[PDB]
Amino acid sequence: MKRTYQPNNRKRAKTHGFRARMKTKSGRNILARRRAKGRHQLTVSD
Amino acid sequence: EAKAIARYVRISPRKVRLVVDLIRGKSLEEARNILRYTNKRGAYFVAKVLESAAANAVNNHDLEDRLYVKAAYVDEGPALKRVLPRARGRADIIKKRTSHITVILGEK
Amino acid sequence: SSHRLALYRNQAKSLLTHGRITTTVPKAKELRGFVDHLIHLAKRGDLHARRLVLRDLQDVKLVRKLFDEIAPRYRDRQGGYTRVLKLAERRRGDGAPLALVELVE
Amino acid sequence: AKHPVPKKKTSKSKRDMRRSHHALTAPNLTECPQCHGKKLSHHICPNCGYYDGRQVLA
RNA sequence: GGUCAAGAUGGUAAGGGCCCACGGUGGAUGCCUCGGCACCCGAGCCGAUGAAGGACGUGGCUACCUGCGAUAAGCCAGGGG
RNA sequence: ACCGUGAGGGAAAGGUGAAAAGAACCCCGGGAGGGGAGUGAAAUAGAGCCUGAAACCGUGGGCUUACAAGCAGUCACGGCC
RNA sequence: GCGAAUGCCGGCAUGAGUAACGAUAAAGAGGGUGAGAAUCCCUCUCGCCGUAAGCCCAAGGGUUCCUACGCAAUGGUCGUCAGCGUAGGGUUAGGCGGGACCUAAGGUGAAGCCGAAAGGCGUAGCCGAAGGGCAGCCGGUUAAUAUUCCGGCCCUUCCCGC
RNA sequence: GGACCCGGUGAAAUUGAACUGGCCGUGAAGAUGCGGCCUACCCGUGGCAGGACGAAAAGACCCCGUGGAGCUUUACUGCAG
RNA sequence: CACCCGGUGGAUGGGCCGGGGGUGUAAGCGCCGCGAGGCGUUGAGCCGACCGGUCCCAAUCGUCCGAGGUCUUGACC
Repeated sequence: MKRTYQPNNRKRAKTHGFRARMKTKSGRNILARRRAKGRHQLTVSD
Repeated sequence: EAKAIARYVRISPRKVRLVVDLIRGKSLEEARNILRYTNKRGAYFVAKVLESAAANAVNNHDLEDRLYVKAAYVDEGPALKRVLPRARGRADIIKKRTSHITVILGEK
Repeated sequence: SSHRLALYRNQAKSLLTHGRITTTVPKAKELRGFVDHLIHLAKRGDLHARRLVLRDLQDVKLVRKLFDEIAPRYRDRQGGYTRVLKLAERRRGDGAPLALVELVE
Repeated sequence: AKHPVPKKKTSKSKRDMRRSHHALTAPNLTECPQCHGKKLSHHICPNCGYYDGRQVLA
């Protein structure tokens, strides 16, 4: 059926992961956004 | 005279309903074979709520036999709101309409 | 079809072994005649007869067991070598008035 | 695909009325052969074994 | 006392409609608080002597909440008790 | 908590009592749950257990129902209660 | 100050005890346990696979795995059964796989190069894999592990001495 | 193989409400509910589609808002090059 | 569902049994040919509901409900 979910450790991870977000302006942005703003955890945390 | 009961009773209030609506107001011992040898579920149950009934009395509510069921009833409540196939999109839940079960046992 | 038989089969089988089982109304009502019929063959008793009876049942032990064993205990009567008796209760959820049947004895 | 569905709140009244023709009817049972008690009109039981032959237990 | 002939009212409810009494189911409601909201006076910087924020972590006996983190419900010194 | 791969979205859910004194024991029962005793000012205050309304499902009773039309009904006259 | 906005939120009735049991690869019998078993355990007939409805390596999911207790709800019926509950316990490697080695794409990126700022590019070097490379195998052994645990047989790299 | 009878489970959109007959007439001009009339007991289950202008969706075809969005050239202007 | 006939003083199911109908002479042994087979026994064998016998089998035993005879007038015994 091929949905769109097949997760890929390697993938998903990579792609998304503390770092990256960081590395980025943007990413970083929102991130520290989320952080306070909301609490929670985060991607990679995932 | 005395009485038996029990809520949080999983079952078709309705169905149940037929149950008594039979053995209903009648000789103890007597129906005590109705539900013993009748059919549809509930029975089993129904039976039960007749024994702690006949009991309770004689025991703490007192003259055996000469007894019966001046009256018997069942109520629904608590539901069991149950989830089913998302309209293949939106949820469709039924409800095993919990089931109460009171029933009298007074002496002739 | 292939199922009607099968049944009669294993039922006919099992039974002869005990000679009175527990299947529902019908089920029994039939396993009778047949099984029954079969009997009447153990009675015939011989090359042929046996070559049939077995033909279905499939199994020396019995097959023989009955032809010799029981057969006799019956050599006299006129069919009926079975007494299909209904039963008092009923399998649950269901509510099927099962029943029991045996080789009239 | 709901071509046809009710069209007007069924009316408790009626509704039930419907559910009306329904009703039970206690097992016609009789009384023991010698088993003494009430059995399923025509059968032995956890009281019998008899009928005419002891084909049961207890 | 019987028979025919006619003539008109009643009881019987499977369930049902209204009224009454007693439950059940459901939580409106009133009053209430360890919480907000709002405005005014106080205050006003943290950071490598690796912050803010998490990670996995100890309680004798365990997920969570907590306070710390390895010298983990705490180790020193002084004031209050 | 939960749908979203992500950025992001984002709920519901408070209330026994003066304090537990939170129901030892005996009963039908596989139990849950129901019958007694005991706390008690009251437990139809009893463990999601203050107030706990309606809708909606029950159990009995009064009246009523089988040549009859309209959600409705409201005006008249009659019998049962 | 509310019927009333296909209104929002919550409950609650409808149709309705009719519609559905997720492939027409079927079963049935005897015994056993249990409060209670068409739906559990043993056993004997029977049907369906069989290129699968086989074992295996991966990826994904992570205790779901075993064992003793238990069924309130999840199991579109039961249910003493469970890939459900609680409790305890289980998966060990110089040589198998990943790293302690190598680079293409690509990504980073001291120097260098250009942006209003955030930034862009980017050498060498580095990151980067079932591509390269690398030293073992067969049997036994528990409720679960196993090329790791047993044992029998086969080896590799580093170090000190001569 | 469902459907039907049994047992176990047990939804779903739409719906003001309703005990909802035909006629020929009518009204906003294609009425079970309004008029006259004729048939007309109370309920149900297995069905058969016609009417309830049945369900789905605030017509996509239409026009109307000096609504919007895409492509076009000797439309207006303006920028990139 | 209602509807019809029967409920062991029964023939109602099945069973058996004769009878029909139906498939084309069976399983075995036999005798011919190296074999394949054939020819025989043998119109055999086997037979699902069709016509009818016989209490082998199985409709045992049991319950429940059910009338009484509403009011007036008159016509006759």
